Amino acid sequence: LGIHSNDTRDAWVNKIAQLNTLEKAAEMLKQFRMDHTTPFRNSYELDNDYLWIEAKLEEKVAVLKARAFNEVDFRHKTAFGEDAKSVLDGTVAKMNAAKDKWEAEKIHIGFRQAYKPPIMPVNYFLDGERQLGTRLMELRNLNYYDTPLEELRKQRGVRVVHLQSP
Amino acid sequence: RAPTSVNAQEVHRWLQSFNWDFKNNRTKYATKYKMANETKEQFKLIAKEYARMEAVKDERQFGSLQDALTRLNAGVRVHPKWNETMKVVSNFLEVGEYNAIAATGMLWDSAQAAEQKNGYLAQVLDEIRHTHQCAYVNYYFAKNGQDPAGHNDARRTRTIGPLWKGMKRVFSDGFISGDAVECSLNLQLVGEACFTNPLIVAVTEWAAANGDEITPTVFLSIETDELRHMANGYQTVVSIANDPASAKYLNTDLNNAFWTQQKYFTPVLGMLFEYGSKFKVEPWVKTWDRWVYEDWGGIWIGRLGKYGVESPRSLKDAKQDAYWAHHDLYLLAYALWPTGFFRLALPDQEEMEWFEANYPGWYDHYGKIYEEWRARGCEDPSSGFIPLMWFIENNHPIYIDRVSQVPFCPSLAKGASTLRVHEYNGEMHTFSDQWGERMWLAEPERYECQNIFEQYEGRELSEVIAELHGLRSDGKTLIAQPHVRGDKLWTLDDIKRLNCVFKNPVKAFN
Amino acid sequence: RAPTSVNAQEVHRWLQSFNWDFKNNRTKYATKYKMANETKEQFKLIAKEYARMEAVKDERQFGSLQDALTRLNAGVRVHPKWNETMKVVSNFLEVGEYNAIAATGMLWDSAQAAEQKNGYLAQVLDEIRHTHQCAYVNYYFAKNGQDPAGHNDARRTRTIGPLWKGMKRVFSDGFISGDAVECSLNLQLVGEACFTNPLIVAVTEWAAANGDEITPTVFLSIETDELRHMANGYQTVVSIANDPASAKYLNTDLNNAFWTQQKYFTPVLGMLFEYGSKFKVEPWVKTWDRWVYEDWGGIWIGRLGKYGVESPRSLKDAKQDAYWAHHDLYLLAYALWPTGFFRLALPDQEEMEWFEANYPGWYDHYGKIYEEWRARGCEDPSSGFIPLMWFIENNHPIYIDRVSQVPFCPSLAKGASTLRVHEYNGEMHTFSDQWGERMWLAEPERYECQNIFEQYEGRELSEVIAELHGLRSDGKTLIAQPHVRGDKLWTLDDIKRLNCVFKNPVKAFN
Amino acid sequence: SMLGERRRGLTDPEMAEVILKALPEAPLDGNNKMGYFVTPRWKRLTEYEALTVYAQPNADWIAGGLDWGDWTQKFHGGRPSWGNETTELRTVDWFKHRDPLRRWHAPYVKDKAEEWRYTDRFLQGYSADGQIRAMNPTWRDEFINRYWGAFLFNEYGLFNAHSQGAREALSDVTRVSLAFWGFDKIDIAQMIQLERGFLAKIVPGFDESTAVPKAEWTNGEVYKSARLAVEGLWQEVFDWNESAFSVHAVYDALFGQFVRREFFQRLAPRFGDNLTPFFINQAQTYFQIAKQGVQDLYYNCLGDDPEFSDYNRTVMRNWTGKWLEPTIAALRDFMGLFAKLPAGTTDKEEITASLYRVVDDWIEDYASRIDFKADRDQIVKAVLAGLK
Amino acid sequence: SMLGERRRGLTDPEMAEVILKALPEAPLDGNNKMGYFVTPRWKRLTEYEALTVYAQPNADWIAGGLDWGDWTQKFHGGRPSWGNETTELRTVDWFKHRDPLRRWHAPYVKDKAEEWRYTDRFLQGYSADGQIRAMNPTWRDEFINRYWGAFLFNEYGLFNAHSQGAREALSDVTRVSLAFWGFDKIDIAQMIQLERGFLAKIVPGFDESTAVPKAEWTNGEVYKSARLAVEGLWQEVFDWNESAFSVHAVYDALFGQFVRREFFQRLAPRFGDNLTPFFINQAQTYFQIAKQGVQDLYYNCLGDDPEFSDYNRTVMRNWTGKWLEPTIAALRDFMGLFAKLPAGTTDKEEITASLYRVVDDWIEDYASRIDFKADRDQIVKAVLAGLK
Ligand SMILES: [Ca+2]
Ligand SMILES: [Ca+2]
Ligand SMILES: [Ca+2]
Ligand SMILES: [Ca+2]
Ligand SMILES: [Mn+2]
Ligand SMILES: [Mn+2]
Ligand SMILES: [Mn+2]
Ligand SMILES: [Mn+2]
Repeated sequence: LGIHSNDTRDAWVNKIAQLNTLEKAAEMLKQFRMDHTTPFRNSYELDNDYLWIEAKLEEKVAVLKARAFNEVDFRHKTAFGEDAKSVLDGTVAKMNAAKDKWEAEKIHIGFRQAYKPPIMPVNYFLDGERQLGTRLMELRNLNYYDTPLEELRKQRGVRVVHLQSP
Repeated sequence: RAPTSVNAQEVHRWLQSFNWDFKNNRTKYATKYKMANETKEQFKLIAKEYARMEAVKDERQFGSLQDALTRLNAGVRVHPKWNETMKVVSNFLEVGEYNAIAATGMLWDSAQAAEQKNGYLAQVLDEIRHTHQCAYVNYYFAKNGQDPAGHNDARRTRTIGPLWKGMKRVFSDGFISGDAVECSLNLQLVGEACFTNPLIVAVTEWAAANGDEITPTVFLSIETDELRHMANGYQTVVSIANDPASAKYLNTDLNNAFWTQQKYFTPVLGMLFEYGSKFKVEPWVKTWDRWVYEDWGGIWIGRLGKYGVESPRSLKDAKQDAYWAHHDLYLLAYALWPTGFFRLALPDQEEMEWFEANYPGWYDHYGKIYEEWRARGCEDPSSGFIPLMWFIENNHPIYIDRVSQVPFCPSLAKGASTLRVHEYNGEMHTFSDQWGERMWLAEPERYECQNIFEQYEGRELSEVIAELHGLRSDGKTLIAQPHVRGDKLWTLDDIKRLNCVFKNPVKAFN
Repeated sequence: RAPTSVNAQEVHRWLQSFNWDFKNNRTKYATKYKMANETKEQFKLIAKEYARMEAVKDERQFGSLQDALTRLNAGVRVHPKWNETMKVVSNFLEVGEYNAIAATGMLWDSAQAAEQKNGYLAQVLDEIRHTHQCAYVNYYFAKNGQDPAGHNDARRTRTIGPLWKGMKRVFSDGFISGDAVECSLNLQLVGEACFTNPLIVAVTEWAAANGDEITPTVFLSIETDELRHMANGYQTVVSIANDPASAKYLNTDLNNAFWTQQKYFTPVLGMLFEYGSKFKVEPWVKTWDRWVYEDWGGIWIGRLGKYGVESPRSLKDAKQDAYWAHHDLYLLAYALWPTGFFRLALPDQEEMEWFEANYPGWYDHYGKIYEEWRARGCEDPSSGFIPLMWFIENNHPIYIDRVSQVPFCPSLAKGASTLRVHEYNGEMHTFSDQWGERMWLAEPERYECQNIFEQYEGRELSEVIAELHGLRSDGKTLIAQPHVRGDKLWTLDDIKRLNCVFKNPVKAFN
Repeated sequence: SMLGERRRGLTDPEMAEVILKALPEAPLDGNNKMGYFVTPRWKRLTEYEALTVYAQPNADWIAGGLDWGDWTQKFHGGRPSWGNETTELRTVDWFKHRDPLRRWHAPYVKDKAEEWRYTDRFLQGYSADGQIRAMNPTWRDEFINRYWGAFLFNEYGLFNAHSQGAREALSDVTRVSLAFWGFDKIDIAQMIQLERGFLAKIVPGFDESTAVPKAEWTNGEVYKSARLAVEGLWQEVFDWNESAFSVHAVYDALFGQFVRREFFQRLAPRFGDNLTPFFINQAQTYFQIAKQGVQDLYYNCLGDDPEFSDYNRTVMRNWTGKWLEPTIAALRDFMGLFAKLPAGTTDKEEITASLYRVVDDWIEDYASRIDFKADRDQIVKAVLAGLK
Repeated sequence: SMLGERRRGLTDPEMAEVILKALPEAPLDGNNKMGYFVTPRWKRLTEYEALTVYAQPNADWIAGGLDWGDWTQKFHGGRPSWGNETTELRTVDWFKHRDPLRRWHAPYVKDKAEEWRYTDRFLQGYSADGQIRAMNPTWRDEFINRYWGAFLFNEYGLFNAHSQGAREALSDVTRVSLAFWGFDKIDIAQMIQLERGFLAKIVPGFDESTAVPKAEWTNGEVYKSARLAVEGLWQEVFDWNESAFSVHAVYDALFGQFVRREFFQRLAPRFGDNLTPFFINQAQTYFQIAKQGVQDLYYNCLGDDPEFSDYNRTVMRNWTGKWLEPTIAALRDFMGLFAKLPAGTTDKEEITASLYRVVDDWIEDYASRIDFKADRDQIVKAVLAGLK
């Protein structure tokens, strides 16, 4: 019940073993990403095992997708049957239309949560990482120090628990 | 009909054109900067000539190691403290070299000029050589040294302790994760230029003073290569100095790069040098000041002033929180000695005198504490005492900076004592300075590294060590030790009997 | 289409067939023995593989020398006496190596079987390597040592002194002049198997004890090569063991070969080791008694009695000379110090004890004389004294053995003080034993080497030294010295003032 | 000074004495084998494995990792320093791969350096021996300088296709192999230029400028489809494994092997050219060296993975189909170079035979490893279609 | 013992301190250059010269010697260990020679070792690349196995011709060069056998036995006169310089260069054989390397000797005439091999051109250096008579 081998992981392994269809497995993966990944995760309960669990879940989705999809689709369609290039161009469009760095980070992060392979094909995904990332940094690193910590904390919307400074 | 040939210089005269423009001839990586495709590299090399100059260096190096040094028993006649220190220095630098490989591969992808790509390529192969060289130091000390454990499995035993996490930040993730230009600065413009290099030399010095002729033999060889990456360091600031974005982004990634690097090495290096050695070379306080001022923050950076480059705005802060940083850290490292993969020793009489002489006030704080721990039997397995207990008993919480991963204890520190705690979407976050705090507040998704207290929360010490193989061959004696003598070594049992169960210190604010 | 290559043994299997038959396919050299053309060699090598295994050894060797050893200042941190000793050891062995080149080339010509020719060929190339290796030791000590003179020009300054002449006899002329089988024995069956191989090792030992890590690095490498030559040593005794002539010429040549080597090396190696070192390793007497007995004249030569090989009939006499010969000789070498290319030192107090403890009676003989010479001021330049003067004053003439070239003082010796003086066709010849005497009596024309006294007769000491370039770069100070300290070094004028004039000792006889 | 001012702990009496006094009677652990915990591929663990396996700090969530937890600093957006998301392929352990040649940095530069130094000696002997005299001028000034010269950009492009892999590879053993595969390709491209620069020195009027060969590559017809495939493999593939696999197990195994071995290697001799074959000897040695590593990673390790064998074969099978087409086109366009040859140099029969050789080798060494159903006749027919 | 029993002066505190205490403040002479007294051939003295010049203990009575007096032990009869009597040539200094490549033992085995290791890599790639397929069977089984194979005994014989020189050479610089010249020849002979042994592994039914090629050499017609010259140069010449000069500046410069370069190197490619040319590349590199040394010794040093220039040229001129005839005969008999080739392989015109190349090179590189009046037409004409 340690670091690399514990009840939680065993549990998800068995859980994952009962995913006989692509739609089910794919949907569970996306749901898992919404629930346990990124600073916007719905919960931090699986903080110590989610990274490993997610990978094991991706494994199932990839295997199922390969058996279900025909060659062209495996290369150009997402696990949800969506046209990969569309999603990519669409998301990039929204990113460029981003008003500020706050809307931008929401676009990029969500993109990762919903399309991270084996959902979207790696080629499109990393092509996306390339464009979304460039825009996000540009907006974020502009006058990076102007906003003082006192206000930035509020903009982030964090709950200040304790402060010390001699 | 005379005997003629062709050399690298002559063939490299045409390498610049090797690249041809087309549809998607562009970088696959996100970056705010645009690298001019007209950039040239300082050294006119081709694979063949690169291989040759490197092979000649290998000959000398391995020749010395396998022959004369082995005959002189150089792997053994080293001070115990240093034998241990090299397990950390060599393996930690090994990962810095290894990630430098991937990072320069990324820079290679970013460069559009064939020559700038070629410059990085040479570095990709150099960093691979350095990975293998650092690996060889551990390999050699394990084969011929006084204590193989740690040297023989650092790649897996390094994962038990907290010091390792910050290493992946400055020399791993900080090297490959983020804007290629940001990673470029973390590696070359700041990492290599400000620390890595002057550091490599220093290591050879501290090593020689402690009987280690193995490290100088290898590291001096690594330096020769690095003298080339330096010249290639400006090449990255030149291919963007024109792009308008650079005049609006460079200084920020550089400031964050500087802080990130010094946040870790300022404390760790001084610590490894002053506390991992017997014989001293130079007080870290004076070394750091020279490196981070008359050298980097002064001479080296000042020349880049004509490209816009401005001195880090966090330079004043860094020097402030530095004087006692390494001393402050050792108290923590020692207190959590069972989580290491190397043996630690407490300052002896001459050393305390040396420390006081060089850092007035040192004794009344650190000196007294170490004598207290020693008298209470922290080195004896039958005392049932490990300094971690002293921190708990005296209410001195130990946190891990969510950003730099550096351990800090505000209520005991003689250096920086500022602490900031926040709660965001169900998770608590602890910070040790205004710069790391900013980085997190703005880039929350870039910093989600779990700390040892989080992963080990609720776990009993001896169990974490056992699970992660923190033991020597006998399957009972700990790799880590609170002293460097050959007798009275601590065993797993000795630890289990302590009944230490980890707690996530942040929750005391609930 | 599976990856395949061809190795040396796969090629060597057909080497024996390379030679073909024709009328004049025979040796160009005179020899009483016939070498069977069916002989095989122990190692199945080809030029390519030979080169590779030798190159790998060079890598380590030069790597150690140019790198770690240079960094450790190994060329300097050696005892003064040893720095001097290596000028003689390395250069004298250099000529033994060099002559072994020509000698094995002669053996190569003699062999008729392609494989036996190939075995010798490898040796021809090894002896060139060895020449260059011994040359490198001198080259290195001259570049990085405490006293370059002698190391930097031994090839010309070695010609001033008498010790050099005997060296050309055992390791030069004795190697190439005479029946190929006689030369084979002087070089391999005795020179190496009895002295060189055990000697090379011993030198590395005496060197290590005196701070010299340069010589071990090179000589240990030379030893690895000589290992093959040893195995190739029996190959010469096997290709003739059948021929009827061998059963009646072998023992005679083997006896002379043995006496030749022993006569010179017995007293000289021991002299360089005991008087040329600060830290002793083992008395020459028991080092010798081991080599010639528990290693050669029994557990080595007895494995060849099945070929008609017997025991050196002069083995008994030789034994009665490994106890005192080297002591008899340092007396003469020091007495004639102005004729060398190295600096010598009087036995200190601690050494005299060692000598007396390991060789009872050493003090009442040599000790008392050395004490007297110092009283005479032999170390101080202003004394106007050179031990040679003492031999004149006390009527103790010094002769040179017309055969072996070994200097001897029959009136003071403790070894084989059996002087024999003969006149023949208008010339006087002096011998020191019954063996060398029979050699000259039977083979007059083989021994016409003029000695230093015959060549220097009527010449003033200072003029010989100046003429033969026996000076340091200041053009005034002598390379040779009667002490190994850093000041009070004798100059040419200090010697001239002595007005020493050589004279041929044999001319007193009517 | 003569002794220096720096005192060393190994030789300084005082310091060495302190050190010796603090030493244990014997080593504190008899296990003096670094990397003892690594699973050997062969009988005993190798220096190559010890110095390489696990250098990459992967956490268990990346197949085979030994660490734990997330990366300390990630990309803006959240992208991990290294992650499963950078490749379609899946495995039980990314550290299973082993370069059959066991090449770590030292052995690699040692072998290439020997080659470099020999090459120098060769060229010096060649020119001094005046062997250049017996070489056909047309072949020299047209095919070697223009068409062989243009090929350098093909190898250069393949080299550049490795850039992303150097950054994304999920293990040390793979990253190192990848690096050496690409480095060998840039080497070859540079060797092609070395020959042109050599000819320029021993052949008056020979222009070493790359202008001509480059022009041929960028706007020619012979390599048009080749360049189009190269451009894609390099800049249109973001999956480090698809790039490496498609480059070495498809495009270069077909097009490259044909051009290098079945055209220039095969015909150069016929024109009294032994210079070019000297360099192709290298490219071919390099190709065969990389093939062993390529096979071990994609077939032995991924293609035969205990849990993802079927899955991975599907993907590579997919990739093979994806790139087999552009490669055929590259070969087709290349057929045009035969027409530029002097009459009688070679006939359609030899061409066909050489084609069948490349394809048959390809089918035996790669295609059959993933059960890709290849039709030798149909492939040869297609390339032969656009024959000069 | 972890530490050990042997106390070393450099690391033992007690001993080292004694040593350090006895050291002088500074070196006792600032001239730290071994061999400083040697006259440099180039700008500054080289490691090659320092380590070699004067290693030979010659006394002044042997031109250039620095020692004095007779040898300590001579041959029965009185023959000196080394003496002027072993060669007709005379000089002002036998130590003047310099190998232009400055090869002492270390550099020599280093270069050859690189060649050896590369050769291994080459053969492994060659066989794996299956290049053997495109090689003509007749050329392989007849000309390579029999005629090229037989040539090994020619090179082997030339190797053996150096034996006496290894013993008689009057200086270190010459002895070392001589040794390397001969060693390179035995290497080539072994490489010829290496190729036959290689073919035997990748070509079923190929016999690596030397029986056939040897039989061809000992009783064939093609190499009859060649063998006769070889046998003489090796066993009928007792003058170490006549042997070295006649072998490298006459026989091997003519016969050898023709066979190696103008026959096998020139025709192998025409039969799809790139294997043999790989090894000939070495022999040719070796030949050109030895040529530089040969020229320096016999022309620069002896042929242009300040006091014996005229004398030495007369002797070499004499030697050239003495061995030119047997060499022409060797070439003549060799012409017969062309009749064996498949029709159309080459014609009498090419043969004649290749002959003129060898001779013209020989005249410019050797014959003209000693003013030997050579008639290219007459020499070529004599040889062609051998064309069956
Ligand atoms: Ca008389
Ligand atoms: Ca005939
Ligand atoms: Ca014709
Ligand atoms: Ca004419
Ligand atoms: Mn590096
Ligand atoms: Mn670097
Ligand atoms: Mn030897
Ligand atoms: Mn020997």
